[PDB]
Amino acid sequence: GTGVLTESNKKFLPFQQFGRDIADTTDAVRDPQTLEILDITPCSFGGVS
Amino acid sequence: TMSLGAENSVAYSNNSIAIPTNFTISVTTEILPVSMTKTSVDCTMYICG
Ligand SMILES: *[C@@H]1O[C@H](CO)[C@@H](O)[C@H](O)[C@H]1NC(C)=O
Ligand SMILES: *[C@@H]1O[C@H](CO)[C@@H](O)[C@H](O)[C@H]1NC(C)=O
Repeated sequence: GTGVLTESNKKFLPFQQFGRDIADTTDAVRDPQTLEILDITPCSFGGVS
Repeated sequence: TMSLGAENSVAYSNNSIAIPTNFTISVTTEILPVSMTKTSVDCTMYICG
């Protein structure tokens, strides 16, 4: 993927590796080396007017 | 089978009138939609990510 990775207050169960939004979008992950939960946010985008 | 309302024979005759001797002030609420949420999609980013 591509995005901004940040420390998070999500509480994954021990077997869970990814987190998903209401509409199937991945919005968190577990780092497989040191088992922190990272919130994924899109890199900033918008129209130019 | 649904009922359309209570039946009512109006007390008509060629020389009878009904006249109201009192009134009520009624306050009624009408709700109307006026706008949607304004949306735009970067469709290179929707289609191709
Ligand atoms: C991976 O190695 C690091 C080395 O610092 C260690 O801290 C961590 O506990 C290890 N994680 C797993 C899942 O083995
Ligand atoms: C008209 O209605 C009010 C209540 O809405 C009542 O107090 C009053 O006595 C009535 N007047 C007559 C003439 O019936």
